[PDB]
Amino acid sequence: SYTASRKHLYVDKNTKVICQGFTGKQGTFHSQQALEYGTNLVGGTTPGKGGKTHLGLPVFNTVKEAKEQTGATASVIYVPPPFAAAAINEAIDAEVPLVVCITEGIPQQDMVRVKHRLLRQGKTRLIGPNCPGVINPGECKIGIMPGHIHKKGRIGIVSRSGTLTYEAVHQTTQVGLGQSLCVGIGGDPFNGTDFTDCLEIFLNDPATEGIILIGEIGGNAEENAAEFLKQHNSGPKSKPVVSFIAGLTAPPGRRMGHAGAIIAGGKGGAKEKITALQSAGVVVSMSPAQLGTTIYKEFEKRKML
Amino acid sequence: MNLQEYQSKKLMSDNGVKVQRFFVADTANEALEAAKRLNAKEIVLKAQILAGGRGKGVFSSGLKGGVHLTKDPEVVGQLAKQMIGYNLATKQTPKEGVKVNKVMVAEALDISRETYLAILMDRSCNGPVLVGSPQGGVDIEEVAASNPELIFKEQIDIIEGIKDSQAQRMAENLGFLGPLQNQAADQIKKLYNLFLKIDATQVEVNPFGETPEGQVVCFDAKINFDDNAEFRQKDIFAMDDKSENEPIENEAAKYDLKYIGLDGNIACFVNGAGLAMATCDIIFLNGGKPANFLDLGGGVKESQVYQAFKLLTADPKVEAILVNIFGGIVNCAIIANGITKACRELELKVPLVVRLEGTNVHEAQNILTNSGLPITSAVDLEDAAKKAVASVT
Ligand SMILES: Nc1nc2c(ncn2[C@@H]2O[C@H](COP(=O)(O)OP(=O)(O)O)[C@@H](O)[C@H]2O)c(=O)[nH]1
Ligand SMILES: [K+]
Repeated sequence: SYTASRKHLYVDKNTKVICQGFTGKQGTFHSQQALEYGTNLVGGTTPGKGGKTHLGLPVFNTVKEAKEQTGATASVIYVPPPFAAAAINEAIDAEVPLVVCITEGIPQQDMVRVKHRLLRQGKTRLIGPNCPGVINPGECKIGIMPGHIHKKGRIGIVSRSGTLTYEAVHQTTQVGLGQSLCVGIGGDPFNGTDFTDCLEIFLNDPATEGIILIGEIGGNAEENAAEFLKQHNSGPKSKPVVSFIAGLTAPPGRRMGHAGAIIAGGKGGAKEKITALQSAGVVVSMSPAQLGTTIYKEFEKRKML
Repeated sequence: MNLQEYQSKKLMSDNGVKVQRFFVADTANEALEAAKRLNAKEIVLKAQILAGGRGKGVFSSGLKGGVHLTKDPEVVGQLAKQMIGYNLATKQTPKEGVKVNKVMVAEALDISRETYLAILMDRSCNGPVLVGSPQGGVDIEEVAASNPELIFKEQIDIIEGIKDSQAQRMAENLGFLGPLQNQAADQIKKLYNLFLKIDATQVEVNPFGETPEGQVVCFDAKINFDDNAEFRQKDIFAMDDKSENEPIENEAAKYDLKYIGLDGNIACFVNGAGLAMATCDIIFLNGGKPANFLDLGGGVKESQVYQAFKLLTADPKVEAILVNIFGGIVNCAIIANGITKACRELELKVPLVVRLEGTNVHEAQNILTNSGLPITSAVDLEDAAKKAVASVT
């Protein structure tokens, strides 16, 4: 069902993308640049401008139309918080294979309702909300990340922080390792894609030889992930996995910039996350600055260099 | 977001939840008069701070305990005078806990049975959940550890809402026998609905009790509000006084800066949440003492930068600043300007360490290199980390 939609997380040069909230300050800004990177932005949306043009592109009234008229297999959302929720269901209704919500600030309850709708279908796969987006170095870029720092390669990256991903991307290009696919799952407690949805893809993607997982305090996404790795990434043909969890020093009960980054009622701490992942043979970097070299060593230890 | 107890209580009351009669007051005499207006068998004095475990804390005035039972209103006033103005240190506050400026004077009731009941968006069932335990009065984490089977959960379908089936079943599980059993049920349905109405991430009642008179009562409550919901809970957020906040942070929020003051010497502002946490981390690992955590939210602007530099310095506990920013959207250059442009207008006298990377690297390194300012440049986050430390030895 919904797990069937993981397939849609792997955007590529073939991915045709539309923008919801297209003529907005953000939609417009990240669209001018989504172009300059080489993303196939085929149009966008806004109520009451169907037929018009923005950035030399078409502006439809409904996600429904826009898709049936451009054949977009993906949609991105920059809309303000009080409307990001609606924007997602609208993409879900129009059955857009891929939906990436960037918007930070959607009421959690709204996200719970979206997750409800979402899980009982397999046409749409959601990334976010409150995330940087997704990128396939060289072929496609949906989101707000600095595309130029990326370089097609081998490391597969999935993370809850954007800045922390960039750090990671920077580190694996310095070491000349490059990235296969980068998915920023978000900073919120309730989103459409977790660590396992991506670990699932990485593990079965021949292009990805290694994986970098970046987590932080809050929830148990890191834990379920460590479980999964033990079950599916153990063996001979197991792919190396390096990670770094953020917040080993955060004070309890405090929301750390991310609605989801908070240790509450004893749950969410970073150390468990590191102890668990290690049990699943994940090599954990104790320094966010050593992500690059660490995984470089792992590929080294297996003459995968 | 969190409101005081008397605020939470009124809200729960306004929404059909059985709480105890009470009056709020901010002086020892108001407290006394308040005990009088109540006029009951026993009164209850409770300092109003966002923390928990108050009833086991200790005031700076020497008074021990945040919750006091007394049948004599004159005692209410005597105790109040020890709460009003002082610092309460519960097992959940800092070392000097929090300063109390208001107290609740409510009517005590007798508690036959104590039970823990709570509602929250569960990050496992990705939906609302009921969490009950027939063993109340105690901290939940504990009960869990000590006796897991004593805990009961029930996933509520966010679209169907709670169902008698669930409510009653929980009531049974909590211990409410026969007649009472259905009262607890109704109340639980009340909490769920109130919970949803007010966009709460959690509503915790402890104890959710039973009196000898046969009344089901929420004797205490702790509601956490989803901040992302301020835009549609305007009235509920108006009550958030922002009084218990660390002096500083309030300022930052004025420029929309995610500030979180720790107890250290090496201040540090970073853009992006994870890097913010990451920097505190890498500082602590190298014998550092993160003075805080700051997040320039999405994009920056010389305004923010300077502003961010003003809050951080106004703090006399800082002996260095560690700027760690990753030029993605907004190139490093615009960031460099805000930095240098601030060093000058701020005449800062704390050793500053800066670590930039990403869009516009090389250029911004000259903007700094040029300024001639005492700005220490780091090669990465490790670099910035270690150096930022020595700079306070
Ligand atoms: N007898 C009686 N005890 C009460 C009443 N209200 C609160 N308490 C007790 O006061 C204690 C401390 O207050 P508490 O609820 O723990 O607030 P906290 O210490 O901040 O978590 C609790 O364990 C209650 O059992 C009341 O109305 N009657
Ligand atoms: K309590």
